[PDB]
Amino acid sequence: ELTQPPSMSVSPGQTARITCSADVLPKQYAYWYQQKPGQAPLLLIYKDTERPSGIPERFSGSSSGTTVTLTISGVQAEDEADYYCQSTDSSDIYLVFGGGTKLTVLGQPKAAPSVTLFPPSSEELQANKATLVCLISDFYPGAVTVAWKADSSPVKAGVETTTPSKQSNNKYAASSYLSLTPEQWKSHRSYSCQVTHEGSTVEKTVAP
Amino acid sequence: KKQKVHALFYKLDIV
Amino acid sequence: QVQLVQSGAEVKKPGASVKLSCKASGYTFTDYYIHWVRQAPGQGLEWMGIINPRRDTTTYAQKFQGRVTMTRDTSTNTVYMELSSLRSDDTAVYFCAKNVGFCNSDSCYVGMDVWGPGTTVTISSASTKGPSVFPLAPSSSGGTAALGCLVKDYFPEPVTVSWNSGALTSGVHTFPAVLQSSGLYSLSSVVTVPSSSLGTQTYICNVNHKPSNTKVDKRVEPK
Repeated sequence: ELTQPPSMSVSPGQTARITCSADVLPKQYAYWYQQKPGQAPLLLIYKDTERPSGIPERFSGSSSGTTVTLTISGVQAEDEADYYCQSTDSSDIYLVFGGGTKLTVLGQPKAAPSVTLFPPSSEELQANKATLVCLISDFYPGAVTVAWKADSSPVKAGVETTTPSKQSNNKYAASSYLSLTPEQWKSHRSYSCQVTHEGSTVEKTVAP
Repeated sequence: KKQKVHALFYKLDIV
Repeated sequence: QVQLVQSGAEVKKPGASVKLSCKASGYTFTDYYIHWVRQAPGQGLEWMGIINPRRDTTTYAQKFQGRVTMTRDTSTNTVYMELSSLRSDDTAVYFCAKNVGFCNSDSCYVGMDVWGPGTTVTISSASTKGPSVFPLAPSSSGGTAALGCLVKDYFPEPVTVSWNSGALTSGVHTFPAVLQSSGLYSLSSVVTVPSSSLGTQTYICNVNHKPSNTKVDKRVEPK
């Protein structure tokens, strides 16, 4: 089995060194691939050290004993991605991938979330349903917690929240949905979506 | 010392 | 140029089978092996197996022996991968990839030089349902105001949302959908516009859910 670090951070311009290790590597060539979210992997390095046409020289590969190393020089923001080593098993027949290494390029400015909260629409209430919609965008880093309240009291039931996902501007977004009956909605003076990010909270309130 | 003829070759081109 | 074209997204119920296709072009099909590799959501790459289209021979990873079948058609330069008795754990993107080297008695290097884009396979017990669409009307955010559309309880992904039939592009943010415990999806699309245009320009979200062959146009007006 092939072991590489799950994660690694580096600053722009620095050099990244991703190592992958296994007993079988002295006898088996390795291959390095880059994968950006939602894309097909891209071959960076083959036969331990050879770089295909189209891959920039910033990427190089080396071998030493039971380790192989991918080196990225002059790391740029666009090198943020997962890097995978690949070789063959001790069976000498079956191909195996490493777990992959997520490369984070430091320097993204922190950013507090913007929160929009929508109450149930008229149409939905006529259909005898009620959904509150809390939309959370433009935050970095990509971790948030969402808490819902009705009239000072927390609400846990009927909550559905996405995982944070990266937007086109490299900040993150998430959404949370609170499902209610029209009777609960009309029963309280207000409802609130509270979004916590890096020890601070942004809260929106709606009312029937 | 790196194996240059992969075992999959013999498994797959044998019939 | 070498290109690999894969069949579109599949949605299956547990216990079913799925047959994926990989159509190769730009090189001599019978000179190179084809790999299949899969990647479950958020996880790493896992090799499934390899087919040699010249001799129609195969080898699969141990965990897939017995439930994968790879076949090929040289008339159309196509490789197929069939996975049986699908489980929730089989939800993944499935890639095909061309072997990097030409293999003969003097040399055989086994890695992937060109990858197909991936076929998404989703295993779920849910049944196809078009969305219910609702307006997210703006209210009271300086010189700009947020209005949106809620796209509730549909299955499967994807849905597309456009505004004013595609004319309105700037300020549009369609959020990733949430998968509810009911097995159905919901998402929201919100567009940020100048606060003065409310009352002067019209705003219509066009929801398109091809898997159910439904389109919905919903006008979003202030209340």
